[PDB]
Amino acid sequence: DKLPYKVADIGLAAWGRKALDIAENEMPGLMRMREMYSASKPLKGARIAGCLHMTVETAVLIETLVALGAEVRWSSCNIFSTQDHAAAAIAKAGIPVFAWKGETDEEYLWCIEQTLHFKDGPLNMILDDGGDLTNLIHTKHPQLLSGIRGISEETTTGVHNLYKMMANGILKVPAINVNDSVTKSKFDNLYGCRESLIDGIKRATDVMIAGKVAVVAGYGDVGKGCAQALRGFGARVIITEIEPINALQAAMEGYEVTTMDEACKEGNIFVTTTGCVDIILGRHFEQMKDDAIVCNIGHFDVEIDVKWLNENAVEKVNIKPQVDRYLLKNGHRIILLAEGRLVNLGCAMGHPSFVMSNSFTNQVMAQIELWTHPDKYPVGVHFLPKKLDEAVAEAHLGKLNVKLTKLTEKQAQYLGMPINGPFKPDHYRY
Amino acid sequence: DKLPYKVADIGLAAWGRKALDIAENEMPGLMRMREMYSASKPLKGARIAGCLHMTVETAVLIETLVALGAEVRWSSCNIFSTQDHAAAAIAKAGIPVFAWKGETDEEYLWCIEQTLHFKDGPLNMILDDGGDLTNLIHTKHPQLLSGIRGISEETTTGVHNLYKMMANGILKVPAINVNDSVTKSKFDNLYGCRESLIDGIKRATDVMIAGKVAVVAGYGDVGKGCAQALRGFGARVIITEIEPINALQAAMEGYEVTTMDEACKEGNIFVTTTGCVDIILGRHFEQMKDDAIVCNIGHFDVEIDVKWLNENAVEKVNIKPQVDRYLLKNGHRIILLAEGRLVNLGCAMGHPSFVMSNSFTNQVMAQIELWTHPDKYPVGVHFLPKKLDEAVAEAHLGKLNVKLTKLTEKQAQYLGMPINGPFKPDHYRY
Amino acid sequence: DKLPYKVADIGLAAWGRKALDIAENEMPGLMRMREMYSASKPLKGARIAGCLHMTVETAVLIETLVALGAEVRWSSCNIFSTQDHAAAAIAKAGIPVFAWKGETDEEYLWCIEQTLHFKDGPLNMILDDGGDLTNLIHTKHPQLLSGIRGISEETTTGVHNLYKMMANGILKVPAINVNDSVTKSKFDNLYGCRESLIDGIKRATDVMIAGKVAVVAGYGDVGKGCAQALRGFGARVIITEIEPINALQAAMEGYEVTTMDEACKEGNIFVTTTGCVDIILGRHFEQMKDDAIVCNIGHFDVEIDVKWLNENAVEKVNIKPQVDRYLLKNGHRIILLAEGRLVNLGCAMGHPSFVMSNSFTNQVMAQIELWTHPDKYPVGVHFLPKKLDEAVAEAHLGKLNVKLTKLTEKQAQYLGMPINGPFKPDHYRY
Amino acid sequence: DKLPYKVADIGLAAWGRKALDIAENEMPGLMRMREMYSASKPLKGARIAGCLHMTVETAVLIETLVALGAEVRWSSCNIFSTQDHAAAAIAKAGIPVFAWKGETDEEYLWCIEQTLHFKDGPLNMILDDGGDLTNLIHTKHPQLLSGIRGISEETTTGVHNLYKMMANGILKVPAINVNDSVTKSKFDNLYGCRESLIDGIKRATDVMIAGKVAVVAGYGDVGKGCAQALRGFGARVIITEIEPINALQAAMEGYEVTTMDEACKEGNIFVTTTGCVDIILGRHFEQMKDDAIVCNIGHFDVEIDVKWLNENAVEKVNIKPQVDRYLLKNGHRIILLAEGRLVNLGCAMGHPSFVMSNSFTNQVMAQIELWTHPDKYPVGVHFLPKKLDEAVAEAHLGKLNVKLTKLTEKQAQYLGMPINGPFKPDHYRY
Ligand SMILES: NC(=O)c1ccc[n+]([C@@H]2O[C@H](COP(=O)([O-])OP(=O)(O)OC[C@H]3O[C@@H](n4cnc5c(N)ncnc54)[C@H](O)[C@@H]3O)[C@@H](O)[C@H]2O)c1
Ligand SMILES: NC(=O)c1ccc[n+]([C@@H]2O[C@H](COP(=O)([O-])OP(=O)(O)OC[C@H]3O[C@@H](n4cnc5c(N)ncnc54)[C@H](O)[C@@H]3O)[C@@H](O)[C@H]2O)c1
Ligand SMILES: NC(=O)c1ccc[n+]([C@@H]2O[C@H](COP(=O)([O-])OP(=O)(O)OC[C@H]3O[C@@H](n4cnc5c(N)ncnc54)[C@H](O)[C@@H]3O)[C@@H](O)[C@H]2O)c1
Ligand SMILES: NC(=O)c1ccc[n+]([C@@H]2O[C@H](COP(=O)([O-])OP(=O)(O)OC[C@H]3O[C@@H](n4cnc5c(N)ncnc54)[C@H](O)[C@@H]3O)[C@@H](O)[C@H]2O)c1
Ligand SMILES: Nc1ncnc2c1ncn2[C@@H]1O[C@H](CO)[C@@H](O)[C@H]1O
Ligand SMILES: Nc1ncnc2c1ncn2[C@@H]1O[C@H](CO)[C@@H](O)[C@H]1O
Ligand SMILES: Nc1ncnc2c1ncn2[C@@H]1O[C@H](CO)[C@@H](O)[C@H]1O
Ligand SMILES: Nc1ncnc2c1ncn2[C@@H]1O[C@H](CO)[C@@H](O)[C@H]1O
Repeated sequence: DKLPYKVADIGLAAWGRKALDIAENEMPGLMRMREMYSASKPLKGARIAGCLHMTVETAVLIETLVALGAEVRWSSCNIFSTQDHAAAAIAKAGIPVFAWKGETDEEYLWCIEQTLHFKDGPLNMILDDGGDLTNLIHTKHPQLLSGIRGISEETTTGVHNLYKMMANGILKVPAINVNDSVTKSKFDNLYGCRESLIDGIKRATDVMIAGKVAVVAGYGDVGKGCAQALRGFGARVIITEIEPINALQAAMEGYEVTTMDEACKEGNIFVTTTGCVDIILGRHFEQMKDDAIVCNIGHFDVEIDVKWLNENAVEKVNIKPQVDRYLLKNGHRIILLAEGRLVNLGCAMGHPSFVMSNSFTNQVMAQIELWTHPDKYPVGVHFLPKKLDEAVAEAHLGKLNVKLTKLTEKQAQYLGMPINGPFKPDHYRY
Repeated sequence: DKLPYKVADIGLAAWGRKALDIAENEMPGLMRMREMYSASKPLKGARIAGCLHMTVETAVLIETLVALGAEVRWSSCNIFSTQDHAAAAIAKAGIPVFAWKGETDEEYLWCIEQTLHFKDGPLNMILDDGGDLTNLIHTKHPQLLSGIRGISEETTTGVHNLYKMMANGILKVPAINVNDSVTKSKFDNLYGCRESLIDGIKRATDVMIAGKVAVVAGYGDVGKGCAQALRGFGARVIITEIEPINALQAAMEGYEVTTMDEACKEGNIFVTTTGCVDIILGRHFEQMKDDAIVCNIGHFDVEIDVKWLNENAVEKVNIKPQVDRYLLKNGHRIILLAEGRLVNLGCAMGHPSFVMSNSFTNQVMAQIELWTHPDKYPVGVHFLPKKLDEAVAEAHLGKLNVKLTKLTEKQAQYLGMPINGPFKPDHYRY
Repeated sequence: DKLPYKVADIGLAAWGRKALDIAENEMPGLMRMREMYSASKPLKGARIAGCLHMTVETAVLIETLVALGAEVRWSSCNIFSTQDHAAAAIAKAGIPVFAWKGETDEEYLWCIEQTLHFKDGPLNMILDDGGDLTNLIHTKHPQLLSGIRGISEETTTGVHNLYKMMANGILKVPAINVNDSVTKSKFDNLYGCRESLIDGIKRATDVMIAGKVAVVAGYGDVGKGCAQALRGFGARVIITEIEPINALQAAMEGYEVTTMDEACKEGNIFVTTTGCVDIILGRHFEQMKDDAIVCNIGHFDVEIDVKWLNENAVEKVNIKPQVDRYLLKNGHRIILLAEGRLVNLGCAMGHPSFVMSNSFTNQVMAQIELWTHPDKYPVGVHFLPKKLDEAVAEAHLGKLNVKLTKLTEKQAQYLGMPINGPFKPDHYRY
Repeated sequence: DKLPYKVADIGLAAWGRKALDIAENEMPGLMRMREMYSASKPLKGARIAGCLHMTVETAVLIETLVALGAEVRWSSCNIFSTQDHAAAAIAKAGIPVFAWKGETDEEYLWCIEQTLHFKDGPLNMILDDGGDLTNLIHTKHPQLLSGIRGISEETTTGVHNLYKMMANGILKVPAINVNDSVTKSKFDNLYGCRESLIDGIKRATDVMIAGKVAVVAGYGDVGKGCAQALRGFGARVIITEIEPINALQAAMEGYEVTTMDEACKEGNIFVTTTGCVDIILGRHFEQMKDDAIVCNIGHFDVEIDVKWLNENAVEKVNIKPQVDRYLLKNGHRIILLAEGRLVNLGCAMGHPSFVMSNSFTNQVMAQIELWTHPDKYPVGVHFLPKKLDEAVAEAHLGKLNVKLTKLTEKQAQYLGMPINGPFKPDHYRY
C-alpha cells in the first residue's frame, strides 16, 4: 500500500555515506551518546516522528536515535533545506524517509503525514524544528495527541509557539526547550549562523561581501552572529530592532541602529533574523539600490513580502535554483534568495557539523528524558536539566583540545562548590 | 565628637565638581531618575549606607539618591579605588564621606563604621559592592539587622556571598542582585572592562600590548571583555577556565584554552577575572618571563599570591604608586600592579561614565523597590523587575541616537506581544 | 580542420549569460573601460591569447577586450578552475574557448596550443596568469617571440618568473607587472583571498571554522588575507614565515609564528600561501591530528607533497570532485583538497566579481599600453602607470558610494599638490 | 655663561631612570645597536643636535647615541610632548637637555637654539622629527649648513617638507627619509597610534569609546591604526579621504567614507591624522553634538581651527592640563584636547617602548650612514638601505618569540634566492 520512503535519487546513497562518516568525525557529542546508550538502548519501544531539514547532520542524529533503540520516520521542515545525498543514504539505511530538495508546499504536507504511522501503530514521540509536526497533529490529528509521550522543539519560532499553545490551553503534550539551551542558543544560533549565513549568500550570489552595506533585522543570537560575519568581511552592518537592551548591545558593539524605513536606502544586502512578519516591505524595495540582495535566515518565509515582488515587478527571471532577479518598475533589480525562505539551509548547507552536534546532543538527551521519565515532565514546555546542558559542552572539549583547569579542595572550599561538583548557577546568562 | 566626613583634600572639590559636571552629561539614566523622582522623593525617610569605590561616577549616583530624597553616608570598598576630587566634592556637597586613595586596612574598616549611624538613628538601607558592608553588620553589628530594610549588591562577589548567606540562613535581610541584571552584567562587566583594564595596564606600565601574550584566567563577562581588549591590540590571548561551556565559548572564539601551569611559561601580561583563590601561585611566578606584568581585575586580592612574592623575592622596588618591580631569586623581574587589587579602579579610573550609569540606574531602581515594596521582597536574594531592567537600556538609547523600530498591530498580533507592550521573555540570556 | 572552441557543455550558455549579466553590474571598472573605448576600439588589430582561469569574471574581461576591438583566443590556467557555464557563453558568443573543469594535464596544454594561431596569423599579444603561456612560447615556439608585442602577468608567481627569464636573458618580449599594482595586490591578493579561501574549504568540506587551528604558510598579501578570514570565524591561526618584517607583522597582529615542523602538530586546517616548493611534507602528515584538512592557495600545486600521500597512504577514497580522504599508516585521515592546487578557484568560484574587476581593469589597461604605446615598454618587466593605477580605484568609488573629499586652493597650496592634480608619491606602500 | 641644560625638575631623575631601565627591556633594537657599536664607537667626533619629543623612549635613543661615541644636545619637537622625569634623567646623566612639558611658543625656540653650539664648535649632524631643527637652520642660520653632514627625519610632515625643499633646491644637506622605512611606517605609524591615540583621549577625557561615532580624517598608516583602535572598542568609525585608493581601502574595510561637512553632524570623537590644515572648521563646530571631543594626531596643530573656537566660544573652562571645554553660542560644549597639537604625546605617553625601538633603531642606523659613509649620501633625501630595514625587524623577532623558518638549498634554488641570503624585493609594499 503506502510508501516505505520517498527521496530524490537513492543512487546518492554512497556519496552521502562518505559525507556522513566525515560528519560523524566532527560530531563528538552525538557519537558519545552512541557509545554510551547503544547497549542499554534507552529509547527502546519508541516510535519517533521528526520534522527537521533532512541534512547530512540529521542523518547522524537519526542513526543515533536508531542506535539507541528508537524507530524513526523522518521529514524535512523545508522544501529547499533537504540534502538529497544525506537522504538517499538514510533511505538506503532502511529508515523510511520522505524528503527531497524543492518539494511543493503540497508535497511538504504529504511527507509529514507519511511519518505519523509506523507498523506497531501510531507515533509516540515528536522531534520538531519549527512546530509544523506538533501543530499539524494538535489540529489535524487530535486523536494521536494521547499516544504521544513527548515533544522536542529545535528552533525559537517553534518554542515561542509552544509557549503560546500553553498560554492558550491548546498544548496537550509535554515539550522540552532545546533551543533555549545555552549549549544550543549560544552556539548554533550565534556561531552557527556566523558561518552558514554568508555561505548561503556566496554560493547563490557569489557577491563580494567587502564594501557592501548589509542591513540585519533583529539582534538576537542569530543577529549577533550574522552581523559579525558581514562586518568581519569588510561590510558596513546597520541593525534594526524593537528591544532596548538588544538595541543598546548592537550600538555598544559599533553597529548603527535605525529603522528599515531609513536603512533600506543604504543597504546592499538585507538579512532578516526576525521572528515575525513584514520585516521588508514593498515600500522598502522601492528604495533599495540596484541588484540589492535580499534574504531571510529566520525560520519561516514571511519576513520578506515575496508576494509584493511577484505582484509588482515588471519582470522576474530565475538565475538558477533558489535565486531570482526581479526588474522593478523603476529600473533597479532585486536578487531574491530562496524565495524568501531560510537562506543558510536553502542556498548553502546549514550550520557546520561541529556546531550541529551541540544541538542534536541536546535533542537526543531530550528524547531520552521525555520517553523515560514521563513523571519528570508534566504537560508544559520544560527546559533541559542544566546538568545535561553542561554535559553537551564537556563532550566537545576533547575534539578541540580544550584543557579545563581543576579546582583544588582549597578553592572548592573557598568558592563553596565541588572541586568535582557543579557550580554553574541558574542566573548565569552567558 | 564624631567626624562629619574623612577625605584626602577638601580643596580638591573644585576640580572634582568639574569632572562631575562632565560625567552627568554621560550618565543619562541617572539624570532621568532625577528628572522624574526628585519631587516625589521616593527614597524619603531613607538612611542609606553604601560601600562602593568613591569615584566621580559614584558621586553622581550618590547625589541622585539625595535628590530622590535619601540620607546618604558613604565609604569606598577599596583602599585604592577612591578618586579624591570625587570625594572632595561629595564632602563639600555636605555629604558625610569617609574615603581616600591609599588607606590602610585599619582605616578602611573605620571608614565603614562611620556610615552606620545617622542623626535620626542607624541605617535602614544598604548599597553594597563586594559584600563587605552587608557582612560587617551581619557578623559584627547583628543588632542593626532589624532596622535594615533591604540590600543592593553591585558585584558578582557580593551576589555569590549572598546566595551562600541564604544557603546557611545567615542572611537576615532581603537583597537584590543588581549584578545579574542584563543591563549591568553584559554591559558593565563585559564592556566596562573592555576599556578600563588596559587603561590601568597602560597608565601604570605604558607597555605595548600588541605582540605580547596575555593570559586571562576565567572567561566570564569580565573575561570575555578583557580578552577582546588585549586581543584587539595585537596580543595573543590564552584562556584558562574550569567550566566547559564557558571554555567551549573561548575555543569557539579563536582563543587557546589550557591551564595556568602550562601558560605561566608563555604569557607576558597576566589578568585574573576569576572570583576565587590562588589563580597565580609562586609555582608560576617562578616560570614567568622577565618583567611579566601581573594584575587582578576580579573584586578581591587573593587571586594573585602577592604573599609569596613579598616573602620570596630578592628585592622589591617601587617605580610609582601601585606599581612594583620584584626581583625574583632567578633574576627575572615581575611588575605587580596595585598589589593584586583591582587594576582598573586601582591604576586607572574604572569604567567610563556611560557604562557606569547603567549600573547606577539599576542601583537607584533597586533601593526604590526595597524601601518602597518591602512586601514584594522577603528575606532572600531577588532579581530586579525585568521591566525596570529594560528600562535602563531604554534610558540610554537616546544619547546614542539609537532609533528603535515599532511593531504595528499586524505584527504585534502575529508574534503575540504588545506593539507597545512587553515581549522580552525571561528565558532570554543575551 | 582545427576546432572553433572546446567547452564542457555549450548547453550551459544560457545559465552562464545570466551569471555574466549579474557580474557586469559588479565590475564597475571593466564596464567603464567598455563604455570608454568600445567606439575608439584601441585594441584593433591585436590578437590576444590569454591563460587565465576561464571563470565568469574572466568572461567579462574577454568580452571587454573584444568590445575594445580585439581578437581573442582563450584557455584556462588550471585544470579545475574553469567555470563551464561561463565558458559555454564565451563559446556561443562566437569566441574560441578551449577550457573546462577537470582537464587532464595532457589536455591542459592542447587547450593552450589552440589559442596560438588566428586566421590573420599567430598571436601578437599575451594575457597570462601563472607564466604558462609566456613560457610555452619562449621555450617551445621561439619563432613566435617576434610576433608578440607584449605580455600581461596576472599573478606573483608569473611576475616572479618574468623577473628571472630577464635576469637570465631569456625574456624576448616586454611584459607588464600587473600583480604588483596596488589596486590589485592589496585588493585582489588580500581581499579576494579573505573571502574565497574559506568559500573553498566550506563547499568542499563544510568544516566548522570556529574552534579549529588554522596553520598559514606565508604572510604575503595572500597570507594576511587568509589569516584574517579564518581568524574571524573563531579559528586559531599560527603563521610560518621566512621573512622578519612579515614575521614581525603576523606577530604584532596577535598571530603565533613558528615552523611547520612544530605547527603540523597543532594545526587542523593547513593553508599554503607560499610561492615555493615543499611547504608541507610527509614528515608533517605523520603528525597531523585526525582528518586534518590540507589545501593550497598559492598558484602551482607543489607546495603540498601530494606525491607522498599517494605513495604512502594506506588507502585513498574520493569523497567528491576535488576532495580526497587519505588513510595513513597510523590510522589518522587526511582530507586533501583540489589535489594540492588552487583551493578557491578549484573548489569554489575564485574571488568575487567586485575585487576581480580591479585586477581585470589593470589587465585591460596593460594590453592598451603594450599594444598601443610599445615605445614606452622596452623588453623587460614594467609597472603600470601609477596614474592608471589610481584610476582603477576611482572607477569603483561610486559603486561603493564612497564620497571622496576635495582639497581647496589653500590646502592644495599648503601641501604643494594640485587641488585637482596628483600627489600619491611612489614611496607610498599602502 | 650659557646654560648646561634646562629641565622642569632635576629631582625627577631617580624615577625617570627607573622608567628608563624598564623601557630598555622593551627596546631590543636600540640595545642591539649598543652591544655592537659602543666599543668601535662609530659616531666619534659627531656633535648631534636633535629635535624629538623628549620622552623616556628618546632618552634611550639618546643614550644609545652616546654609547656609540656621539656627542648630543637635545630639545623637544613639542611643547607638551616632553616627559619631565625622562628629561630630568638625561640632564642628571650629564647630557645638556632643554625641554619640559608646557613651554610657551617662545621657550620652544630658545631651547632649539641652545642645542646649536657645542664646546668643540657648532653641530655637524641633525636628527629631526617634524623638520623644525632642519628648517630653523636652513632659514635662520644658513651658516651652519656647511658644517652639518646629514639629516634624519622621524615623521611624515618633515619628510614631506624635505622632498619639498629639494624640489626647490633649498635643501643644502643630505637627509634620510627614516619615516618611510617599512619597519617604521607600517609599525610606528600604524601599530603605534593603534594604542597611543585612545590612551591620549582616555586619560584626558576618560570618556567611553563604545557606542560613540568617531570621525578619522585621512586614512594613512596613522588613520588605519586609529580607525582600528576606536573601532575595536565598540565605536562606529566614519572616514574622510581625498585619495581614491586609500578611500577604497577604508570602504572594503567596512568603514563609511564621506566628507567632514556631512560627518561633523554625526561624530562624537573627532581625530585628525591628515597632514594638512583646515580639517575641522568652525563651520563644523556649530553642528557638532554636545560636548564632542576634538583632537589631532597629525604632527602640527592646524588641522583643527583652534583660533576659531578661541574667538567664537562664549566661554572656555580648563578641565585640567591640555583639556578644555568650550562653550559655543548654541549652548553646546566642545572638549578640545592638547590645544590642537599631538594628542597621543600631549595627553598620553606616546607610543609604547617596543614600537619606538624599531623607529629608533632606524634613527641610529641613519646617523651611522650619514656620518660615516657620506660619499654614499649626496645632497637630497634618501631611503635607509633595505638590508638595514630588514635588520631592524629581525632584531626584534627574538623578544617576541617569533620563530622564522629557513629556506633549504632545494627551495632557495627553486625560488632563486639565497637560503641564507636576501630576497625582499623592492616592489614589495607590505
Ligand atoms: N537559519 C537557521 O539556520 C536558524 C537558526 C536559528 C534560529 N532560526 C530562526 O530565527 C528566529 C529566532 O532568532 P534567534 O533565536 O537567533 O533570536 P531571538 O528569537 O532571540 O531574536 C528575536 C529578536 O528579534 C527582534 N525583532 C522582533 N521583531 C522585530 C521586528 N519586527 N523588527 C526588528 N527586529 C525584531 C526581537 O526584539 C528580538 O530581540 C526564529 O524564527 C528561528 O526560527 C533559524
Ligand atoms: N573590576 C571590575 O570592574 C569588576 C567588574 C565586574 C565584576 N568584578 C568582580 O569579579 C567577579 C565577577 O566576574 P564576572 O561577573 O565577570 O564573572 P563570573 O563570576 O560569571 O565568572 C567567573 C568565571 O570564572 C571561572 N573560574 C572560576 N574559578 C576559576 C579558577 N580557579 N580557574 C580558572 N577559572 C575560574 C568560572 O568557571 C566562571 O566561568 C566578582 O569577583 C566580582 O566581584 C569586578
Ligand atoms: N588563489 C589565488 O587567488 C591567488 C591570488 C594571488 C596570488 N596567488 C599566488 O601567490 C603567490 C604570490 O603571493 P601573494 O601576492 O599573495 O603574496 P607574496 O608573493 O608577497 O607572498 C610571498 C610570501 O610567502 C613567504 N614564503 C616564501 N617561502 C616560504 C617558505 N618556504 N615557507 C614559509 N613562507 C614562505 C615569503 O617570504 C613571502 O613573505 C604566487 O604563487 C601567486 O601565483 C594566488
Ligand atoms: N603623533 C604621532 O604619533 C604621529 C605618528 C606618525 C605620523 N604623524 C603625522 O601624520 C602625517 C602623516 O601620517 P602617516 O605617515 O601615518 O601617513 P600619510 O602621510 O600617508 O597620510 C596622508 C594621508 O592623509 C590624507 N589627507 C590629506 N589631506 C586630507 C584632507 N584635507 N582631508 C582628508 N584626508 C586627507 C591623504 O590622502 C593621505 O592618504 C605627518 O604629518 C606626520 O607628521 C604623527
Ligand atoms: N546543518 C543543519 N542541520 C540540521 N539542522 C540545522 C542545520 N543548520 C541549522 N539547523 C537548525 O535549524 C533551526 C531552524 O530551522 C536552527 O535552530 C538550527 O538549530
Ligand atoms: N567607575 C567606577 N566607579 C564605581 N564603580 C565601578 C567603577 N568602575 C567599575 N565599577 C564597578 O566595580 C565593580 C566591582 O568592584 C563592578 O561590578 C563595577 O560595577
Ligand atoms: N574569480 C576568479 N576569476 C578569475 N581569476 C581569478 C579569480 N579568482 C582569482 N583569480 C586570480 O587567480 C590568480 C592566481 O591564479 C590570482 O592572482 C587572482 O588574480
Ligand atoms: N613615545 C614616543 N617617543 C618618541 N617619539 C615618539 C613617541 N611616540 C611617537 N613618537 C614619534 O612622533 C612622531 C611624530 O611627531 C612619530 O613619527 C613617532 O615616530
